[PDB]
Amino acid sequence: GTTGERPFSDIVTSIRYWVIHSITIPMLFIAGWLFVSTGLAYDAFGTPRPDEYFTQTRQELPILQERYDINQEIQEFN
Amino acid sequence: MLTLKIAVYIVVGLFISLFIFGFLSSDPTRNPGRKDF
Amino acid sequence: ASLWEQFCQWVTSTNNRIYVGWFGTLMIPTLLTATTCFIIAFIAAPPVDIDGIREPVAGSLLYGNNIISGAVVPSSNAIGLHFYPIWEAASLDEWLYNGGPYQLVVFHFLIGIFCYMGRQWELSYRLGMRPWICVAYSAPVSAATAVFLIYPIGQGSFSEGMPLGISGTFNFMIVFQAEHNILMHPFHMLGVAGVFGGSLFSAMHGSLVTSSLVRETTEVESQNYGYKFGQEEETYNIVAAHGYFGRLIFQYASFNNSRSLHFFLGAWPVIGIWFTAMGVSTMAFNLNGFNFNQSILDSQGRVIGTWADVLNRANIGFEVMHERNAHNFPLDLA
Amino acid sequence: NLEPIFQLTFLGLIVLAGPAVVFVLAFRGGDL
Amino acid sequence: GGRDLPSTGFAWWSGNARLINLSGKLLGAHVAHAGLIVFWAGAMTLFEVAHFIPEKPMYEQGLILLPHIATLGWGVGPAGEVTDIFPFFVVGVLHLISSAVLGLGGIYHALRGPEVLEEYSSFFGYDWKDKNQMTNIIGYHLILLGCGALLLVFKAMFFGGVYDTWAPGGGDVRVITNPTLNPAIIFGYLLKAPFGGEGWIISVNNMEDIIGGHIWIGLICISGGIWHILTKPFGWARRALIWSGEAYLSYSLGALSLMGFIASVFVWFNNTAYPSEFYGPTGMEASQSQAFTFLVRDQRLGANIASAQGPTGLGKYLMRSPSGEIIFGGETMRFWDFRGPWLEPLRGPNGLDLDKLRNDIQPWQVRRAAEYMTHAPLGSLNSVGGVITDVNSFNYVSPRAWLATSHFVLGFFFLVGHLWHAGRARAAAAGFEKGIDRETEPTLFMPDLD
Amino acid sequence: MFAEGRIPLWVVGVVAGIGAIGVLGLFFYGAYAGLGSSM
Amino acid sequence: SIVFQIALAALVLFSFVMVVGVPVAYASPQNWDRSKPLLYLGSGIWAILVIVVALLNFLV
Amino acid sequence: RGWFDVLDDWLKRDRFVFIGWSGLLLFPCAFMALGGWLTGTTFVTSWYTHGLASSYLEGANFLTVAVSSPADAFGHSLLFLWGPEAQGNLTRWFQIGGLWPFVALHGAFGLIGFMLRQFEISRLVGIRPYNAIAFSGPIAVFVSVFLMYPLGQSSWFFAPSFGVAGIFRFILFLQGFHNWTLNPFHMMGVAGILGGALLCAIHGATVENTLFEDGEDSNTFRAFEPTQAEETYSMVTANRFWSQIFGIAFSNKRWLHFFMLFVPVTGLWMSSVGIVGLALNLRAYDFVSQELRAAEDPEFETFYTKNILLNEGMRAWMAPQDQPHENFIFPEEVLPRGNAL
Amino acid sequence: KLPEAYQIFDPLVDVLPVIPLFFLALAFVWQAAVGFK
Ligand code: CLA
Ligand code: CLA
Ligand code: CLA
Ligand code: CLA
Ligand SMILES: CCCCCCCCCCCCCCCC(=O)OC[C@H](COP(=O)(O)OC[C@@H](O)CO)OC(=O)CCCCCCCCCCCCCCC
Ligand SMILES: CC1=C(/C=C/C(C)=C/C=C/C(C)=C/C=C/C=C(C)/C=C/C=C(C)/C=C/C2=C(C)CCCC2(C)C)C(C)(C)CCC1
Ligand SMILES: CC1=C(/C=C/C(C)=C/C=C/C(C)=C/C=C/C=C(C)/C=C/C=C(C)/C=C/C2=C(C)CCCC2(C)C)C(C)(C)CCC1
Ligand SMILES: CC1=C(/C=C/C(C)=C/C=C/C(C)=C/C=C/C=C(C)/C=C/C=C(C)/C=C/C2=C(C)CCCC2(C)C)C(C)(C)CCC1
Ligand SMILES: CC1=C(/C=C/C(C)=C\C=C/C(C)=C/C=C/C=C(C)/C=C/C=C(C)\C=C\C2=C(C)CCCC2(C)C)C(C)(C)CCC1
Ligand SMILES: CCCCCCCCCCCCO[C@@H]1O[C@H](CO)[C@@H](O[C@H]2O[C@H](CO)[C@@H](O)[C@H](O)[C@H]2O)[C@H](O)[C@H]1O
Ligand SMILES: CCCCCCCCCCCCO[C@@H]1O[C@H](CO)[C@@H](O[C@H]2O[C@H](CO)[C@@H](O)[C@H](O)[C@H]2O)[C@H](O)[C@H]1O
Repeated sequence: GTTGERPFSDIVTSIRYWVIHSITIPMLFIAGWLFVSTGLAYDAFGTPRPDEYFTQTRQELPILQERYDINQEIQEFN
Repeated sequence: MLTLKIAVYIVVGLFISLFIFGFLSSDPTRNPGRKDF
Repeated sequence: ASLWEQFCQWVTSTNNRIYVGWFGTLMIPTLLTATTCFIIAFIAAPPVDIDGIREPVAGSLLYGNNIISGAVVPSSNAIGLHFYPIWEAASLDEWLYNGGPYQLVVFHFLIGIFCYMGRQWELSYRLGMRPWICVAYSAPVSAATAVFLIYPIGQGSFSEGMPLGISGTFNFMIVFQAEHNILMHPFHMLGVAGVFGGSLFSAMHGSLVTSSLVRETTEVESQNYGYKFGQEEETYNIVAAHGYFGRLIFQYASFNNSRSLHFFLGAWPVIGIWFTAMGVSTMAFNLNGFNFNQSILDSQGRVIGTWADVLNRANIGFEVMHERNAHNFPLDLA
Repeated sequence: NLEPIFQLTFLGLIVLAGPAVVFVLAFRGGDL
Repeated sequence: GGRDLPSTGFAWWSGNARLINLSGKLLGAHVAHAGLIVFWAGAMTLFEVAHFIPEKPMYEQGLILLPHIATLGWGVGPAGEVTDIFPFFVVGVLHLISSAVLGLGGIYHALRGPEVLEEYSSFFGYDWKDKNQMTNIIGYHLILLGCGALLLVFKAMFFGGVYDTWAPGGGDVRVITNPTLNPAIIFGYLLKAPFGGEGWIISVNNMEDIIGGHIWIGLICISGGIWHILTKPFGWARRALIWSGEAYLSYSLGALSLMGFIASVFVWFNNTAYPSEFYGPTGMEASQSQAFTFLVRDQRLGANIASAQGPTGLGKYLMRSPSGEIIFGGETMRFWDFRGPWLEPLRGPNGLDLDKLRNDIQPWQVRRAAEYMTHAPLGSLNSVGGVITDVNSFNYVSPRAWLATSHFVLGFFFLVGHLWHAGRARAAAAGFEKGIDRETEPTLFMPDLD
Repeated sequence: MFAEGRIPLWVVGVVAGIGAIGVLGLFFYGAYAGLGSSM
Repeated sequence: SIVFQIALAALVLFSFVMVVGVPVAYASPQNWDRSKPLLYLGSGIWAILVIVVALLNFLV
Repeated sequence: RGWFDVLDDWLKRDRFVFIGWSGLLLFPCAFMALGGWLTGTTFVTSWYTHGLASSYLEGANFLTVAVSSPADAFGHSLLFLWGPEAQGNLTRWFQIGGLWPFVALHGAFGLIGFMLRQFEISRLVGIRPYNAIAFSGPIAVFVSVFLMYPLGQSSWFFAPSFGVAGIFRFILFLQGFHNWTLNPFHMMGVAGILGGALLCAIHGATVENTLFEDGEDSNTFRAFEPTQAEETYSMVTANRFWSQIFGIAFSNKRWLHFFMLFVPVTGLWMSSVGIVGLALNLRAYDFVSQELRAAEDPEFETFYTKNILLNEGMRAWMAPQDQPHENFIFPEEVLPRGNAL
Repeated sequence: KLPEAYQIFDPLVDVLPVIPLFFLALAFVWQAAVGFK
């Protein structure tokens, strides 16, 4: 029945497991929190913040139309 | 129209009376298990 | 001994080739009536003024329809929820014009399928079976009652019930989406989960049982001849099927008890279809699917579209063109 | 505002109240 | 008392089935659940009061219990304006405290009382096979149900009355002094067709009819209670029915399914016992209001609303019903059986009267029609008002929509419960609820079908 | 908690389920506040 | 004013003590001779608190 | 011991997660596809490809997020991260919708790896590979819908977006532009899927209600053991029941289960053939006899012609927003609409 | 709104309706503690 690995019900009912995870799982939570709250996700993925959907010189949808020079196209779209 | 209405009322009432009187006529005992109740 | 008891024994007989029963004494007349009127109306009914605006819709084969476009058209919006039998019409032609065949077919059909569910219980009781096949059949029954009865009641007209045809069903679905946003309703999503998962699990069950068949035939004949009707023994290796499926995903995701597996196979699409029947039955009262239209705004306040906004553009295009001549006021209140 | 603070504190007390009962009856040996 | 599956044969997900033959614990489960019902009533009323703007309509604020209290004539005046916040709070406080009492009692019987009541008293001890004791309990519950119906009658007749939406001068809390004791009217409400224009009992249109029916219901229930206490079940009833706890549960499930369906239709269609000042307009009311609103607007623009023909050839504002009554035009032709206190002033003997429409429309009827048309029971699951193509700025779903949808779903799932328990009761009384016996499999002794 | 070196698994389950309910409730709260709330 | 608020806070706190204590005392039978009188007393105390809250509701 | 056979030993161990030779294709590709979808629906916009917000970062919910299709300007460019569009820039690659071919390609190769895993585990366990043959249906659906439909169309833009409301958009788009309900290949798909759901429900209910009394508990689930030889339910009783209820019944267990396989797989294959037709705009859009009549006779109305009008209205009201690269300016007076709405 | 003297415990009133789901889920908590017997 057991393929060789420690059973999960044994693992998650241990003191040492929860000593390691009481730290790892919340601190991964705060790592995702600081990814969003420091604003790094916007710069990493190119997602507009709520005030860069439209700029003062572009009020329409910035639909890409270039096929190869899209970097300059996104730049002049801002 | 009145004749069709009377005929349909009679047919529907006869089938509904059949249904009711059949389920009143010891339908629990019409089973292959224990028919005492 | 008595004539009535002899009739009761014939009615409840398990030796009838088609079981009748007391539910069958209501099922057979209603279903035969609905079948005969549906066939006659689908072939040769004259056009029906479904919207109650003197704009009759040709539904039958003799009036220019094919099989796909043919329908028994729902009764007139002028009738509404009013009971419209033949004897309430001044003539048969008036009855046909106002959509009386739809009311006749739908009412006898709904009684017949409720009696089919009762008859399924009845025969399970006479055969010494467990009784809950009728519970599984109550999910298609609830869906049929939702689209033929409950949605007309909530909308206030039998003209809003699903038409008895293929293209009429498509018309019902498209108008449903434009008005209730059924795709965004989670009960319809649960229904899609029910039918997609039911087909998935049907394919899984069938493929695992066919995969683990015990060798009882040569390579020439069909493998189905490895099973004899009424054999005591199992025709397939469930332990082999479980070993395969608990290595395909992992060990504890696979059923080993066949009874739990078959209860799951019954319960999943039945619960999904129950939920989608209740979704249609609750959009009868205009509790509609999610409205996320203009949910995202920028910091100035301008609307940033999502896929729900494009879906709403499609819904508007479906709505402004539906029943094009029936609306006189700015809002489609029902 | 302090209204979500009080709301979540009342919610926290009531969500802990049940498992506290079950946990006390498990720990002290209740007829569970 | 078995509390595990080896000692009962019921798994944990069927674990309350272990309570079938344990009467005192079963009484405790009931009382504890009753306490849950009264707890929700009290706590939800306190929530609704705490989330109540009384100068705002109740149907605008997602309230379902305050309309019920206001329909009884508590804290309200003419046209449903809330004069006093306190009676709603009192009803909430009373349910919440009685629920504390009921929860203590349910937990006592479920966790410390006699597990079986038949070894303590012959009055509360019940065996499911004992037809006389179960009919006695029917009789007790019937007597108290008749007393509750008479309590509603006492409230409407001797304790300040109820809200009459049809009252002259507008709807108000009025005392019903002449309830209809006529059995013809009361029981011909039962013989009316459950279809358009007749509506069975959903079409009860006046507070006098409701109160007279509740006097009749109280008399019928008290007489039937004394009946089941004084009589044993007759031979036809004993030969037709299954006599077991699961059977009685399934009978009650079928009745509950019926009652949930009827309540959904009742809150959807009736505006007398569910007044539109509290529950909002019905779907029919809002559609007729839209037609009336645009009739009034186009008449103010000089349009001849009688002679105006629409694009289809029917009248744009006024048309004929299939029996010839003068009704509003457009899709609302389907809602021509709608009756409301804002519209009955403009109805003549033949339908909507032209003279009254020409020179008897009051500004309050215009205001009421605009409000009802813009509060039609149409809304997204996330509570976005209007048609589903509307954008997100109107936070509204009608209480009629919520109540009808909920109680239709509950009625369906309780029909499913009836089927599950009626079938299991028959299978268990017949002895094959656990499966087919291999030695005595019944199909194996039957002739072949062909 | 009632054992030697061990936590009851139902305590672990109730803690994990409370956390899952909490993050689901937070995600449903964010439907009515901040971005995507239509206000 | 604040005296009624103190009474209501005492009522909700004693309800918290009762909702902790009632199922524990009804599922601890070996402590029943300890649990039964206090529970009796507790019920009486709870009832008195309800009444005095009502009285202060018509005194405030 | 050769290194290949030693690696074959290690890959096909009996562990918690079986790897196999197929796992080297399945697990990195499925992980890439799933992580790409979760990454796109959490962080990546569709603002420059669609003019839409489609991530949780922008405030969309689980229904309204998608890895949306790339811009129509790219055509059927595979849109590699190192490709001539993105030019190695990960941020530009995210903005131009490169996560869509990333997810779609890795997903397609992961689906290949999964059917290879089905083949490998079926061979190792010693059973027939009918699970892989059944899984041919979903891969046919994925290949026809997410790959050959946009390949037949102008770009990857018109592929379905990997999202809930994006898929709902694709669904409504195919109704309004293709009349996909009217297509008989979709009708066979619908018949197959509803029949598979019917067969699942009916088969489970029949087995659970023809169970043999093989235990003393009301809980019938403990009256089964996997190593038993005899059937847990009565096929004879089930056959007699459905013969008297429905008229016909299954009398062969193996044929029953092959049919439960056959119905939804055949439905998926038939709907895939229809989607292949729709890729080239080869629709069952119209019944020309009824349009010729309706153009000549203004008294002729069917439900088909009403559906045609619905499709026209949807197309005109949706296309400026659904295809913003086209710059469809439809003034309000050209929009088809009925009276008063 | 609530009466003014009862405006101290408005958040508790806000959380009071949901306690039935807490009861329904506590049934599962108790069945987990006793072992789903
Ligand atoms: C309305 C809901 C409801 C009610 C009233 C009951 C009631 C009951 N169930 Mg039950 N049950 C339910 C839902 C409910 N159940 C659900 C949803 C499931 C599926 C998980 C089950 C599965 C189940 C099983 C498997 C069993 C029962 C059993 C029982 C009976 C005794 C319980 C016991 O002895 O152990 C006691 C449990 C505890 C002491 C844990 C503490 C729980 C307490 C009571 C919480 C409530 C206290 C409250 C917070 C205090 C308020 C009081 C006041 C101060 C305000 C009892 C009458 C047993 C039985 O059949 O009896 C022979 C049994 O075997 N049930
Ligand atoms: C449907 C509800 C119900 C039923 C049938 C019972 C039945 C029973 N209880 Mg129980 N109980 C309940 C609810 C119920 N109880 C509630 C809510 C509480 C909390 C207060 C209790 C707390 C309780 C305790 C502590 C005890 C019992 C006991 C008993 C048993 C004997 C009682 C007796 O005959 O003495 C005689 C009966 C009377 C003197 C009748 C007096 C009239 C009542 C009490 C007042 C009227 C009620 C109310 C004001 C009217 C309307 C109700 C309102 C909500 C609308 C009996 C089987 C005893 C036992 O366990 O048996 C050994 C026991 O000691 N019960
Ligand atoms: C909810 C309270 C309640 C309950 C649980 C019962 C329960 C019972 N009663 Mg009782 N009864 C009650 C209230 C109640 N009654 C009241 C309030 C009165 C005063 C009028 C009576 C007067 C009464 C009498 C005279 C008799 C009973 C009898 C019975 C027993 C069998 C009845 C039966 O077989 O049903 C089924 C009924 C039939 C199969 C007959 C056909 C009825 C048709 C099908 C009804 C059509 C309804 C239709 C579908 C719905 C439309 C609504 C409207 C048009 C009617 C049963 C234990 C019988 C008994 O055993 O005596 C002790 C008996 O003879 N009761
Ligand atoms: C008051 C009416 C009533 C009563 C007293 C019973 C009583 C009983 N039923 Mg029944 N049943 C009913 C109505 C009722 N049922 C309805 C309306 C349905 C249709 C859905 C059923 C379908 C049904 C089935 C399929 C079975 C029973 C069974 C049982 C027995 C044990 C069940 C148990 O332990 O609970 C256990 C409770 C749980 C395991 C948890 C249930 C929670 C559900 C699944 C979801 C809750 C949804 C709710 C609205 C809250 C939403 C939460 C969401 C926000 C997350 C028991 C005697 C069993 C039986 O036949 O034994 C004799 C059984 O197999 N019933
Ligand atoms: C308590 C939950 C009950 C809700 C009803 C749904 C379950 C029944 C549906 C089956 C329909 C098909 C009928 C034939 C199928 C058939 O005949 O079933 C047979 C099967 C065998 O049961 P047994 O006879 O061994 O035991 C049941 C009773 O006889 C006594 O326990 O019945 C069950 O398993 C009932 C268990 C339901 C209890 C848990 C199920 C919870 C599922 C729903 C959860 C919510 C879903 C939505 C969430 C998103
Ligand atoms: C048996 C059993 C069970 C059940 C249980 C139950 C069902 C219960 C209950 C219970 C109940 C039913 C309860 C209750 C309560 C209540 C209370 C405790 C109250 C109160 C009060 C107060 C304190 C109030 C206050 C106030 C006022 C005066 C007004 C203002 C506001 C406020 C709120 C502050 C279960 C399932 C778990 C399982 C196990 C066994
Ligand atoms: C309050 C009110 C009112 C009144 C009402 C009344 C007076 C009533 C009643 C009622 C009644 C008085 C009823 C009833 C019922 C009945 C039922 C619901 C039944 C049934 C059935 C059954 C259940 C049966 C079954 C069966 C069969 C079918 C056969 C065989 C045997 C058996 C048993 C199986 C009015 C509207 C005026 C006004 C408003 C309010
Ligand atoms: C894109 C890309 C990539 C990849 C990445 C990856 C592969 C990753 C990932 C990732 C992942 C893999 C993520 C994740 C996630 C997740 C989430 C977001 C979750 C969730 C959830 C939830 C919310 C749930 C809830 C619930 C339900 C509903 C059911 C039951 C209960 C509970 C509460 C549990 C690289 C760098 C290569 C390069 C560039 C491109
Ligand atoms: C009125 C009032 C009150 C009362 C309250 C009450 C009436 C009570 C209660 C209570 C309760 C009633 C609590 C509870 C709870 C709970 C919970 C927290 C639950 C849950 C959970 C979970 C998470 C679960 C999970 C699971 C599942 C479902 C699956 C398997 C198993 C397990 C366990 C893992 C007070 C005193 C505050 C104060 C005054 C006011
Ligand atoms: C066994 C079950 C029962 C079967 C036995 C009963 C048979 C049917 C009896 C009812 C017969 C028809 O009942 C009768 O229908 C006619 C329909 O013309 C109604 O008549 C009503 O409508 C007609 C037109 O539709 C009008 O011209 C008439 O002035 C009006 O009264 C009567 O009001 C009703 O008394
Ligand atoms: C959940 C997954 C997390 C996603 C990963 C997070 C990081 C995303 C990228 C942000 C990093 C910097 O963002 C962008 O990175 C690319 C590499 O792709 C850099 O690009 C640079 O190197 C690449 C590779 O040769 C070439 O295009 C070019 O030489 C130059 O532009 C950009 O100058 C920088 O603007």
